[PDB]
Amino acid sequence: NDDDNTEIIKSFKNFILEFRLDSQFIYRDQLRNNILVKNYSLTVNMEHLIGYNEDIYKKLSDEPSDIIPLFETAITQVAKRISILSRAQLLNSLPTFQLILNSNANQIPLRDLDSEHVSKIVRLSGIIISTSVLSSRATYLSIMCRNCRHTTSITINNFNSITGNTVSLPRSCLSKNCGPDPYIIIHESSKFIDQQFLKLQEIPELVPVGEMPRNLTMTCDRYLTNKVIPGTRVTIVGIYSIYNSKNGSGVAIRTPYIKILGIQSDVETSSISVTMFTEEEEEEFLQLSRNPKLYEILTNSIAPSIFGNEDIKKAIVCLLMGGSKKILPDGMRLRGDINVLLLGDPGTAKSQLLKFVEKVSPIAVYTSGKGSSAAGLTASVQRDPMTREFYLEGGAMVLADGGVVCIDEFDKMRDEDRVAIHEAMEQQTISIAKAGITTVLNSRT
Amino acid sequence: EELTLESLSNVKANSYSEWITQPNVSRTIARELKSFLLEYTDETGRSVYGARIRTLGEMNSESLEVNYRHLAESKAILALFLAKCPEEMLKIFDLVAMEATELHYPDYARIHSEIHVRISDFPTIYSLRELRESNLSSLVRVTGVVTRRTGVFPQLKYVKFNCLKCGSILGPFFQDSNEEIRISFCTNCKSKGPFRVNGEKTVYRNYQRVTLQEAPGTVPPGRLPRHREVILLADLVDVSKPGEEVEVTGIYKNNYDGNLNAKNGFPVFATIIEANSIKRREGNTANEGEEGLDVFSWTEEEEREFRKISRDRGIIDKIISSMAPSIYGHRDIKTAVACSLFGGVPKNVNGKHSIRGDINVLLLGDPGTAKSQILKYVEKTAHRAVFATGQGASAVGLTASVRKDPITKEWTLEGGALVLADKGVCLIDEFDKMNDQDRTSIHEAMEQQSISISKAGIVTTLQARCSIIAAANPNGGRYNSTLPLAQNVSLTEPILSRFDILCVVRDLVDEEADERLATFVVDSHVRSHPENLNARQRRLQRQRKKEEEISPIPQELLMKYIHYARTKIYPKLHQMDMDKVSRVYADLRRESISTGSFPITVRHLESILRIAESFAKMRLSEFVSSYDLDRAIKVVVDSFVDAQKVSVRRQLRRSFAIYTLG
Amino acid sequence: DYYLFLLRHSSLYDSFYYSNYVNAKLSLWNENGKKRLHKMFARMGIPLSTAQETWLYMDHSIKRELGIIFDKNLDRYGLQDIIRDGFVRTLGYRGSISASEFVEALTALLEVGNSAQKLTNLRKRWVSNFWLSWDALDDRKVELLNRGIQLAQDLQRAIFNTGVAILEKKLIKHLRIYRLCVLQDGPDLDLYRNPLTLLRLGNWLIECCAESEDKQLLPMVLASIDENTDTYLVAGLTPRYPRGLDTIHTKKPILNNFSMAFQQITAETDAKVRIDNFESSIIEIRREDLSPFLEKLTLSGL
DNA sequence: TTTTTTT
DNA sequence: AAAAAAAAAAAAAAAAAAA
Ligand SMILES: Nc1ncnc2c1ncn2[C@@H]1O[C@H](COP(=O)(O)OP(=O)(O)OP(=O)(O)O)[C@@H](O)[C@H]1O
Ligand SMILES: Nc1ncnc2c1ncn2[C@@H]1O[C@H](COP(=O)(O)OP(=O)(O)OP(=O)(O)O)[C@@H](O)[C@H]1O
Ligand SMILES: [Mg+2]
Ligand SMILES: [Zn+2]
Ligand SMILES: [Zn+2]
Repeated sequence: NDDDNTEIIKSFKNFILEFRLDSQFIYRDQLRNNILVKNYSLTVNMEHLIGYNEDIYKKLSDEPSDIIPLFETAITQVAKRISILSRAQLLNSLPTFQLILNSNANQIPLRDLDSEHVSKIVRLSGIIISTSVLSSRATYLSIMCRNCRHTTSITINNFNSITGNTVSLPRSCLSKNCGPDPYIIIHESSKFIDQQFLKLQEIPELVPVGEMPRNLTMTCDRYLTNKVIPGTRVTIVGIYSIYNSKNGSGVAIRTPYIKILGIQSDVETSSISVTMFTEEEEEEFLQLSRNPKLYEILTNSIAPSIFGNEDIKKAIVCLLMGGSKKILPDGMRLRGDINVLLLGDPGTAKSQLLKFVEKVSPIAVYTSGKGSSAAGLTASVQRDPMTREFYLEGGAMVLADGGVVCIDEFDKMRDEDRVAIHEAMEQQTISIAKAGITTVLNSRT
Repeated sequence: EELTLESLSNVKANSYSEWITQPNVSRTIARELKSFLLEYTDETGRSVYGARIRTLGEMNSESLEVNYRHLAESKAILALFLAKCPEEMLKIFDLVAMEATELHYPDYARIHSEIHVRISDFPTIYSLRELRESNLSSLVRVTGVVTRRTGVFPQLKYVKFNCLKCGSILGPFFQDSNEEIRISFCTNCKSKGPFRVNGEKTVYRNYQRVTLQEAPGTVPPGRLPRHREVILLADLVDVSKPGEEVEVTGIYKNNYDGNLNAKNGFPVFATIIEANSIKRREGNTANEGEEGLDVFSWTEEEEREFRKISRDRGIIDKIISSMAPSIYGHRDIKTAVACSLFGGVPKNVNGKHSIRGDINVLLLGDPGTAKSQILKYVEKTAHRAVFATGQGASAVGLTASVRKDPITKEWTLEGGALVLADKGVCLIDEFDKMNDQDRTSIHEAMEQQSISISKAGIVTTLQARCSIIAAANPNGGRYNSTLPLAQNVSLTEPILSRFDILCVVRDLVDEEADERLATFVVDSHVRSHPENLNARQRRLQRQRKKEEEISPIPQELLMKYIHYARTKIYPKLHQMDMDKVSRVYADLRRESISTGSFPITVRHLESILRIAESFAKMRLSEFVSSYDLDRAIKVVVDSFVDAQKVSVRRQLRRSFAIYTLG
Repeated sequence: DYYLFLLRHSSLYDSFYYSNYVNAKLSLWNENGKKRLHKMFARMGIPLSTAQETWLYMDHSIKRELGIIFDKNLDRYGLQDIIRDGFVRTLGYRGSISASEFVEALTALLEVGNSAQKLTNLRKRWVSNFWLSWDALDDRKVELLNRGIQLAQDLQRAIFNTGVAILEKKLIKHLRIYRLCVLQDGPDLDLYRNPLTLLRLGNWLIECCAESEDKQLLPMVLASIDENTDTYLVAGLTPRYPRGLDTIHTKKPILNNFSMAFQQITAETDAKVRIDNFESSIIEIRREDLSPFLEKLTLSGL
């Protein structure tokens, strides 16, 4: 039983230490640079894995949850080997390294997932709608008994094959005549990692005929957390597995979920408040900015299929760039955005510009003035189904803070709904006083 | 072993269920079923099931459909056995179905190991009120309305256990989808103890359970509906949608419950319906044209005949003359309706420009012009039809609405009327009297083809591909010819401009026209009088003789033709006259509001293109020809011409005679 | 190896769909071809979802068994002439490539990359593309080969899209001696200013024409248009025997007399042509001058 | 008669 | 073994009212 694990770990270490292109050992250099900047992670491209050897890829394809921990501990073994001196025999604050995969397989839409994909590696894409708060998970537990009063350590891996997967407490004591499970958890001297939950909704243009979009649940942990924000198109690579529902209806039900292994995003979290572009891209941006007539290049590039309109396109570009935010010693704020209203005759293609503007801006939402309400835009007050406690959930205008909002049919909206936006656009801060909740919430758009 | 069919007539055991499972009986049943479906000859002299197997292999789907009356007409004793004991029959029939399928496609097992046979239409029909004790463990046929759909979850199909007190591995076990496998003595050791599921070696199914009410048109007035629960096994998942009327063939089964016995004080039992076949029955209530689960599906020979009859000269004439063969006159409407229910081709330019590919139609005129009959025929015709009327529809009803789930206790979206109309038609009657707040909400649905909701913390955008056909009445109940269209209706430019083909029908006094119309109507009434081999086929040929005297082609063939044309053929537009269409549009931009009242915008040019594409679709051609462009331009210019005052009608008619020269 | 368009870089379904030989054998430009293709796939037993995956990730067991699957299935449809023996080059852990794929990538890279003045600009960008293809040869560059492969995919798709339209519209006119077809109007005409692209299109067309019940081997004449110059680019194509034919009826390859006919007509009449291609069977002609010229070619001895 | 607002 | 529910917030349809 151990021999297979040793062979697999040895094979993965050999792959890590032996793979080279031209005159570079790519993964070893990656490990060195990662350790230098305290990013204990490694990224494996699946094509290299297949090309090096196919049997290891087959084993990773068959049983992902059983195999991945062996690789993610071989990585930390190699890191300890090539970063710390043995000094003929300390801190050793190196946890188990996180493994992140990337691949280029055929995408599978959400609705095509069925029973035949259980415990398999799949690739899919969707839209992010809701994010849970962070939570803690134990990996190294100090366990103490009461009667015999001895100490023990339990090592926890975060991968689940069966629904239980957990050794709660060993039966009986270790050697007199103790109880069934006389063990307690020593909270001090333990190691904890971070975990987060996400929700995915189907992409709008792949919804089948006459349907409603379907939701799915994902779990991310360690560095993958706090990487995305709701409303951003993403591509996820992970494992499609199930977990039992004792607290829940039907017979032998098992709700499915997704374990995130790799995330690719279109915005690369860049705006989410510093610049991190490489020198090549920054140089290219400077080179384009040095062009003497880039204004016309951008003006032409705004909705190329729309003909004739010029001042509107110039205004749209000016709005996209935005103004300059200001502050003063006495606290007075000054707005840093521009708001454009199109009030025209029918057939002039007003909304055809709205959806394209929604497409261009990094943070944009498109909604109809008829299908909207004052409470459904700024802030909505819910109450939990279980604990009943009231909490504040944001609507649309706050969901597109730091971007732009696309409203069409501005007249059709009710008069009561058209007065809540006054302060929201004149001072960029919305105030809520409901059920004893007083909160000054900001919205810059 | 006397493997004779006649020997099945007399039972030897006490009941059917214990006699079917007899080893002598089962193999004879299997071989007789095989000889049935390998040799059953239809009226054309060819085994229809062979074509069914070929089509299933092409589509590699998971359902083979067997007509019930086919099984009844030959080997009826097996039909009785299936009608009384479904569980013991369907397994043997699935086995023989696998054998027959791999007779054609060897090594097909790598695609799928099993099949789920479906029965087309049982003879007897029950409603939810007429359910008794006798009709248990046998097939039932129930009509209803879907209220609440649960979702999709995996199941366990072959359950195995590991008994650790003895280290015994239990053999694979089944499951009945409403029970739990309970093992008492734990195999040969005959000892009770703990065991684990060790589900590393297991195979999964998936099911979905749903609530089925009574059809509101079926319940007696002023009464309350009866709910039932329907469980959908593999390959039937998500076939049913909320809010639709459906008919399900299934098995009636009973099970024990605790709280049910608690709240009543009597040994009461719960009952669920295991679905076996589902047929949609929304809108299209005409359920006598043909049998089968799907009447909009075609066989291969039907496709061959589509191709054969799609090429003759004047096919468009026959098609337009073959719509509503019981309404006299109104050729322009009979053309506009066809062009509306074929539709165009949606256009996506580089993924950053979107062009709608469906045509709206508006009717208008005096009462007594049979608009409602045309709307009813349209509803009967299209694959997806939604009917509304006057004040009977609200703005939030047509569009999706926000609802709080009474069980899960939060907000959720409820499908509007237009969502059901996606890939279909939405028909509105009495368009003018509908309140404007109930009317302004469908602008995006007409034009952008998108529905957006930002309500109660939910910000989502739906998808809707719908073609709106509307009818109304002008001011005062009659159309005054000597006034422009602006003073005849209360609608404005934004709503009027979205309509491609706008037809105005006038009621006028005439002598010979009235005589001809009266003759046609009287002959129609005398035609439809209820009082004028197998009896059913003689009835069918009588119906065919009755129908052929006014419609050039049979209607079921027309419906399947509509479906085929909407699905496969996509016309392409290369060799069209640039200057002709450009000059025509410039001419229509001239005059129009600059001299009259009717508004014309760029959307009418796209309407001309879409009408041309539809006319190309009519012939099952991939490329638009010049004749279709001529027909489209003729239709559009005529529709614009006949909506003007009588003072300038003749002048405009002689002015526009050069583009539609023909 | 098999007569398949980029087998080791595209899905097997797209490979069969775009392969010219299978196209010619089974008429995939209409619906019955696709139906027969789906029947073939089902009888092989590969799922339609499986066969639409990249060759790298597609299942290992059926990758191994592909040879036996083809051997046992292709006989019914008669496509057994698709199997041949070729060369494969492997460089360490980089991957695998074959001669057919590499030459198709090179050809596509030559096709696409990056009055008198415009003609000179075209003739200079041709040389620039040639030098780019030359630089692509060395083993130190592979980003100039992945681009070539994807461009080959795109070009084959465009050629198929235009050929289906041609065969649908039935523009192929059957004269007494030689077939003729002219691309007066359509999509993506700007691509066909390249003689090699035009030859690729003509090769597919002549394969399709040969793979029919017609028993006449006639030369084919194909023409295009570039509105910027208002000239027709005309190339003459010889007939080809079916690939699965014995060598006894291969005493002499079919010759090409189009160069001689063109030079004779240009010598005897003052047409506004420009015969400067190293391939003497390709000439440029004027729009107003085409039709009488064609008449002359009809009336001249071939 | 129509749109608005309240239940 | 069981905390389970009164108090709020938000979304409609019907009716009646005012212009
Ligand atoms: N300048 C233009 N160039 C090209 N197409 C145009 C132009 N103006 C309008 N169109 C066409 O108008 C059609 C419909 O436009 P659209 O409905 O978006 O206009 P709108 O002004 O937003 O209308 P509404 O005021 O009714 O919401 C599109 O298909 C588009 O091609
Ligand atoms: N050729 C015909 N033209 C008009 N009506 C016809 C014709 N043939 C039969 N009819 C009958 O005339 C009647 C017209 O329909 P109906 O009275 O229901 O209203 P409508 O004209 O559709 O519209 P509205 O409800 O607006 O008055 C139907 O009963 C139909 O059977
Ligand atoms: Mg609009
Ligand atoms: Zn102890
Ligand atoms: Zn035992």
